[PDB]
Amino acid sequence: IDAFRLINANMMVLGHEPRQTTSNLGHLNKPSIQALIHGLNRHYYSITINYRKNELEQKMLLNLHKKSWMEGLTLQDYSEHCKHNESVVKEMLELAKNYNKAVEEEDKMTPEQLAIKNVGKQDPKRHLEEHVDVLMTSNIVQCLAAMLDTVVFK
Amino acid sequence: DKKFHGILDQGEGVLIIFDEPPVDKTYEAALETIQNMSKVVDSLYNKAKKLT
Amino acid sequence: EFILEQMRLCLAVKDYIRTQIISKKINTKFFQEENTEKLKLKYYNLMIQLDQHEGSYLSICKHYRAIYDTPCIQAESEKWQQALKSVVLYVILAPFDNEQSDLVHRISGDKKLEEIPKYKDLLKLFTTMELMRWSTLVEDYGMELRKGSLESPATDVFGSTEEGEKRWKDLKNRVVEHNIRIMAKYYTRITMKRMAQLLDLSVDESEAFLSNLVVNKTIFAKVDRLAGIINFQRPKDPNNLLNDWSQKLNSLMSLVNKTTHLIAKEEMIHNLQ
Amino acid sequence: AVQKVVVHPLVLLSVVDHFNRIGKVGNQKRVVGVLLGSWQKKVLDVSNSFAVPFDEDDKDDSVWFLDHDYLENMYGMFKKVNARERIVGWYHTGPKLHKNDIAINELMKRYCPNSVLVIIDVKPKDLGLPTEAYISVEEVHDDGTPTSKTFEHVTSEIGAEEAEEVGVEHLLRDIKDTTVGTLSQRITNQVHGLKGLNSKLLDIRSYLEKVATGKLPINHQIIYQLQDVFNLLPDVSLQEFVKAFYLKTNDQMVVVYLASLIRSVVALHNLINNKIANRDAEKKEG
Amino acid sequence: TRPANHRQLTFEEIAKSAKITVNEVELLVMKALSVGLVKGSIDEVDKRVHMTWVQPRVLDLQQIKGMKDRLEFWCTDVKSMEMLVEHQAHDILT
Repeated sequence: IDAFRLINANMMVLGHEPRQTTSNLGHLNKPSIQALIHGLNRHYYSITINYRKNELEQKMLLNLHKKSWMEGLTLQDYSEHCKHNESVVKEMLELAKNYNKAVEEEDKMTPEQLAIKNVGKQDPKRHLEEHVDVLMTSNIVQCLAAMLDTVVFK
Repeated sequence: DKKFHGILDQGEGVLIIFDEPPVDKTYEAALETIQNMSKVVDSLYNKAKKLT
Repeated sequence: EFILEQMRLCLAVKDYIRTQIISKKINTKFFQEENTEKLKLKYYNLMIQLDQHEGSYLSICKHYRAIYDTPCIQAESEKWQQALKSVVLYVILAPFDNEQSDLVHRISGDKKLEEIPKYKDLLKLFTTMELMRWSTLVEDYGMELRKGSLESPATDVFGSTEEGEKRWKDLKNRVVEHNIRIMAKYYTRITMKRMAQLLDLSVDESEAFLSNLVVNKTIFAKVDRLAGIINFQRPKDPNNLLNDWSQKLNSLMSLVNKTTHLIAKEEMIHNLQ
Repeated sequence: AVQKVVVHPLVLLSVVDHFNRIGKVGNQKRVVGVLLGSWQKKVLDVSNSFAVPFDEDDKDDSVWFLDHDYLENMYGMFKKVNARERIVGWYHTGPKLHKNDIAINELMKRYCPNSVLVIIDVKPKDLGLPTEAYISVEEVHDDGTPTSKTFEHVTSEIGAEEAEEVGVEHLLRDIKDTTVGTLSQRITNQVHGLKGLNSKLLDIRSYLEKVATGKLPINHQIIYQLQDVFNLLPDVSLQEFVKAFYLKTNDQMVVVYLASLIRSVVALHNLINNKIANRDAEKKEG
Repeated sequence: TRPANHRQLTFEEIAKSAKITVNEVELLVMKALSVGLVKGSIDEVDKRVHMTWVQPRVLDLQQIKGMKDRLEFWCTDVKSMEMLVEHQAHDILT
């Protein structure tokens, strides 16, 4: 929101440096090179800003943006939770075979070479610990949410 | 020959007929991962045990 | 008009295999009826003989409504009374279908079809609950298909005795079958004597009736022949117990969601100001 | 006919700033304004609004005023600056459903066919969403009369927009409970949603305030639904509800055991990757 | 009248309280399901029916005391189970 305002080209012809800095508040942000290509400091000047906040709006946006209504008190497709759980584990097996593949070129050429070299084909490591987290948070939430309703509902 | 399955009674010839595949896809697919990872830990000797 | 002739010559030979071809030339050749009140109807009178015979009790649907369509027939009411006869004797004869189950609403809602007092009740039979077997049915409607001015396609039922046999049978599915439908709907488990008493025939013939529908798998049932304990719609369901339980959870939370905003306005129409 | 509504933070603040600029009246003023927006695919949208001048006296509380010149000129300007934007309904500041809002909607139904209202909050506190929208419905019944134009709350939510998320999320910079692991579910619905069921539990308890002391309508249409609630109490822990539960928990904890099994091996392999970084650095550097 | 403990009645009881014979009560209850005032299932061999959903009726100021009491401990069920969540799940998110 870099707001500006004109500086006098008359005073530019005078060669007189304007705006008489009396406070360490102006030269804090650094200007963009594209504005330096444009007028910037030959025709106008920069202005620092801030934002006026209160308490009253901050809460009524914070509590009013993304509030799930009763969603976690559901069961999430009770046939297909475990079926999707299969649908990750099945290729997680062969990705674990890649984890039985990628360990076996250690004690080899200088693992920065193992950093430049793994740029064409996927690693089992990061891809593995992805799916472990996905199955974990996929299962535990449905597990507990399945069990609150047995107490709360009779 | 397992093309049909059930039972055959000998006293009076009764064929209780029943069928369901309970769970097949799950425990074996989670199982062969374990025997992959055991081989991985066997490979971890050859970068860990001999090394340091 | 020339090309619609020779299909009667093929039907003089009883050539279905050519009759459907040369009629398939002209099934796309519609929209000439607008100056021929009868010649379009002559195309249809050869379409029964292709369709009445073998099994095509659903191909005579658009036939019979199509010969109800023609606006000349409406002013020859008694020859149009047998068009009311034609518009009922094939919607029922037709085997069970979604096309039947809305076709009954196509023919239903008619101001002038219920002028026959019998056949509004005849369509009332198949929509509603259990049908009076057959013998108590033919006591009420086996004679009205002989008496009256509407008697002539009911003589197409009766008179030709083999078409007769097909329609005594062309009802034999329907009712003998209708009961089986709501038995599968409402009966969890029944013996192999109560059902056969509700069919008024043998337990052996009852097993022949329950065989060809489950090898058709249009009714799923697991019968018994030692204690006769037969049942309907019995899987094991490791899933739908807790699944439909969760459905009751969702409907429950929606239900308590319903009353909550309903109460507040009711307080506001008494205790606002 | 209307499925649900979509409310923006721009209109949401755009009631509040007007409430501040009338905030010097002090005594009593509802902030009635014209709600603008569209609806597509039977999904109601609200994007812009303004506020009509409005005064109302307590004695003979049926005397309301909308400056339709202020309606037509400013809506003509808003159509001119945006022909895509149009009317969608109205709103009022809505503490507790004021009485003239039975015929405000009838006063300006000639603009929008589903002239919707929106009740907002100016003192923001709840354990839910302080955003409301009814709909005008009239249904003669067998326990009243003809004119039965009551209001029915269509469900509501705060919709987002790619334009406004950038500036809004800039306008927070304060606190943001991201890093969704399990904690976001555990707190936004396993902590919060149970207390959501607390208030809906408590509301019929507030209605139950009529046993011998409350208002005059006794039952009629309140008890079929509650009768369906206590009819709709779920199955007890005896029949087969136990067996499939131990079945599927007995399947879920398998997969949990697999993931927890592999995770330690991952961290072990990383510890090997760290001791190679230790032992071939202490001698090399010195 | 029958509680959610069972709400499962028999054709002997129907033949007792309606004094109508054994070979008519099935047509009666199938007619009731066809109308749809009641929703349930029919077993023939054990002569019982699992009636589930009933047509809702009206009631006086006395049954709201019973619905009040069934509301009452249902409140503290939600309180009691939720207190485990607030107490145990406290250290996850302050």
